Amino acid sequence: TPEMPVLENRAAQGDITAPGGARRLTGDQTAALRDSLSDKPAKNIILLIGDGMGDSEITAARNYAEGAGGFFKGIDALPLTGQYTHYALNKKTGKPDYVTDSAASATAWSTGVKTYNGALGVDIHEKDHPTILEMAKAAGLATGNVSTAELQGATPAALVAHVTSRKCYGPSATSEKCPGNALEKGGKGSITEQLLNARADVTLGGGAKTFAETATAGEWQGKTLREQAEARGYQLVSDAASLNSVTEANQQKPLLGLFADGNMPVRWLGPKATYHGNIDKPAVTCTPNPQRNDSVPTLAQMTDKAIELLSKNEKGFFLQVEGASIDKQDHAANPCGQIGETVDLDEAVQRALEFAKKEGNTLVIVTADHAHASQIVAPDTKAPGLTQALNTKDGAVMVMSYGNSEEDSQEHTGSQLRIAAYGPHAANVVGLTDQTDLFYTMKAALGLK
Amino acid sequence: TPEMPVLENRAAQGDITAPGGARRLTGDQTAALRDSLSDKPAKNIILLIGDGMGDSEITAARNYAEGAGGFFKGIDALPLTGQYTHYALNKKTGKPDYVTDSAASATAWSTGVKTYNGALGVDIHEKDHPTILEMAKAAGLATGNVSTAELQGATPAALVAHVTSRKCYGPSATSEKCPGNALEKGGKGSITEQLLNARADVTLGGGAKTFAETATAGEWQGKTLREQAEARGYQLVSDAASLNSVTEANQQKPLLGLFADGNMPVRWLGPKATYHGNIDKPAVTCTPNPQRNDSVPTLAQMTDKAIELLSKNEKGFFLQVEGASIDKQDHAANPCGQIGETVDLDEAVQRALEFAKKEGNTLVIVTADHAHASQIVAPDTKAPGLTQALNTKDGAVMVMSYGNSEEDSQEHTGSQLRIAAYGPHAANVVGLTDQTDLFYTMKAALGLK
Ligand SMILES: [Mg+2]
Ligand SMILES: [Mg+2]
Ligand SMILES: [Zn+2]
Ligand SMILES: [Zn+2]
Ligand SMILES: [Zn+2]
Ligand SMILES: [Zn+2]
Repeated sequence: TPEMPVLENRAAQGDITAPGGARRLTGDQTAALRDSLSDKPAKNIILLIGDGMGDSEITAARNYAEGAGGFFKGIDALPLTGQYTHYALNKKTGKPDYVTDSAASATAWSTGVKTYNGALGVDIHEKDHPTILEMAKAAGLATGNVSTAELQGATPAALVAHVTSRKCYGPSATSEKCPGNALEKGGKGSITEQLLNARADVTLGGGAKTFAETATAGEWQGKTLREQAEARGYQLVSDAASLNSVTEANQQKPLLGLFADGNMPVRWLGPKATYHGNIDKPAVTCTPNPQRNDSVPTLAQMTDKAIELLSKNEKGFFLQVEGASIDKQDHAANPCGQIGETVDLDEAVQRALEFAKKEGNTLVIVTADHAHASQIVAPDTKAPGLTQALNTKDGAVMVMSYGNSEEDSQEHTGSQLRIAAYGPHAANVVGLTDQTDLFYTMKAALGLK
Repeated sequence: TPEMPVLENRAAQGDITAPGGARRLTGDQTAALRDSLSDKPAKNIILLIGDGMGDSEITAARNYAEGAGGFFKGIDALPLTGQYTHYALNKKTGKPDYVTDSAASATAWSTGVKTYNGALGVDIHEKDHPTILEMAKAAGLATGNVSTAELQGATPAALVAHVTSRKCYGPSATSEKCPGNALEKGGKGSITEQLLNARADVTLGGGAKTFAETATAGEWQGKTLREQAEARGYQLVSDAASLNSVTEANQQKPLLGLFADGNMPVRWLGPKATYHGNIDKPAVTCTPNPQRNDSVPTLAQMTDKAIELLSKNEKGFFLQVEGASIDKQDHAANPCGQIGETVDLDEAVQRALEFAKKEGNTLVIVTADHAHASQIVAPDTKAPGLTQALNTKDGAVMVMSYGNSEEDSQEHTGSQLRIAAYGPHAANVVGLTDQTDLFYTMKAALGLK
């Protein structure tokens, strides 16, 4: 009966004030960890990318939603853990750029090669490098791309696009900023155009706006990218009902789920951070965004569906799921939105684990692209940046700060962060690794090449 | 039998700009991990603590001394890794206290009970709790307490003293700050007074200042803590020369090495971070401190001496080695000093893993008490706080930020951080755990009853 265990419960065992009451462990883990090491080939693989979700991020959400003594059933239930570096490179000098953006990190794990901030699917000499998704498709395995942001956004765009700037969303952008990728200029195409070319069996997210653009060149010139997709044989679903009415999704009739003109709506409403907020304003208690909707699929729903549709492929599948606004709300200095996103991710990760655990030959990895702004500080903190007091589950008050920018947004940060995994080859995240290592871990795991 | 290996080389394999160049791994870890798992009895415990050495504090130091593709021979060499929560308790209410102080955190691993920010060896009801050093010794083991700060500083004090306030260094303060702990008021003594009543085989570090303090009661009244020390049977040593002449360290000849009246010297020097310090001031290169001396033992040396003397004991031993000034320099918003202290510790961890790897039954643990202020930002960042640009091993510039306080120092942070281990029972630091588990783990590993 060999089965590989998942953390069924690492919430503080008892009375937080009593001796041993905060212990998350009830005994020796040597044996359970041994039961975790399996180098058998992984048939399927699921990568959960919490965008910007560093260790500070993870702690802040658990404290609020689960309380300090709590435990996320998803994000925290993964047995194997370590810390991987995610620095980028300077295009000019080729030297490390300690703090990456969204495009670069994505490139290095989807391709295995370090690039410069802003690059998608190419290195610093602008040479295209095949992405793991493209290689999985090549090897005949099913492929999935799911996110809560514009599909043209860095994280998901990286699995199917090769452009010198992440900013080249569709024709109009590409033409101007990536004339080398410009269709009407002999180039591969815009992010959106390349997305349509990659033909992943399952792709769900937002950013419908761009699909309203028309091609400057090629076969579907004058027609929109949406009109194209249909002509290309894609099944377009725009809401939860239609999303779940999907019986099959494959290379014949590929699914394209566009559930918003841009990024899908945030889960929790809350005010932004303010200068001297934890003192000059009362504690905040996030509340559900009424726009989240019954017509809008949630993260764990799209995730669930994609596994439902991809599990048909008898050879196996590669799926990426991205909790997109965690990072978007960290720049936004809106703790509530940042946290809601982490909770949402947690639920998707549970769905992943429920399946993986049952199937027995899957590799699930949950991690982030880079660390961010938010910092948990004392209640009476007097800081120069943005700060907000919040009423945690613990019925206590946690204060969060953002102190890495006087301008518009709060920047990403370069600290090394957590990466955890469960399943075949999960042993490859333990200890200190590098974000590119991940590409190889996924590669060898699937048995590619 | 395949006796536990240490992560030989996690540094980048080749040319970071090249595909797979930035990789850290060379194969599948599964098997190396399998020989790392041992539920056998740990004979000695060496615990290295970097005060305020979170993963950010760690990444920067690496980038600086080793370059991004770099690798810390000791710090990064620890095969088993995890993340662990270290919140404190609000005394009056019992509810969690997200950002802790060095005092509350230390007690958590030293006694396995969550207290309130300031306490030492006592709970929220001010009740005492036997410490790990007290249990090890009482079971027969040789014990050692080493640090770079005054020995009455929180991290080292928590192993030997039980008091409501860290401030109660010696007689004077205890009397007016910790009355019930005051010798006159029938208490067990000041921190330093208790340190003496404790009698650890080996005690090294600074703090000499409070030892001039003279007693107000007890069988050593009117006599200074130093006069008492000698009188009680201790052997004092103020420099490296005499520390090396010490061929014994036992219960009826304990060692007390006071290397400074206050905190020992920090390794490197440098300018403190300033407003727009990255934009207005030139980059920096840390200056090795001329005044550290060849007469003042280094952290690595103290560790080395400690282990030699502590190993003559057939029963086994428990040692705690502390990287004190990382927190102090992090508070001081002085990158270079913070960084140099993170390197100094790396050396000690090396010496520890050295003895350990050869010994075959030493559980080596390397972690921090809580997270800190420092954050790695883009070199072009306009931030609200203190920023400093550095000239790294990569021959590139790294920019550090400190913006969580408008007051005197940069605050601690409440993020969850790394915990790495090596040897029998190391499996217990993987995954999410709470800092108090460390107590229970160390106790079980050793076999204390
Ligand atoms: Mg993203
Ligand atoms: Mg300390
Ligand atoms: Zn990002
Ligand atoms: Zn971002
Ligand atoms: Zn501390
Ligand atoms: Zn401190």
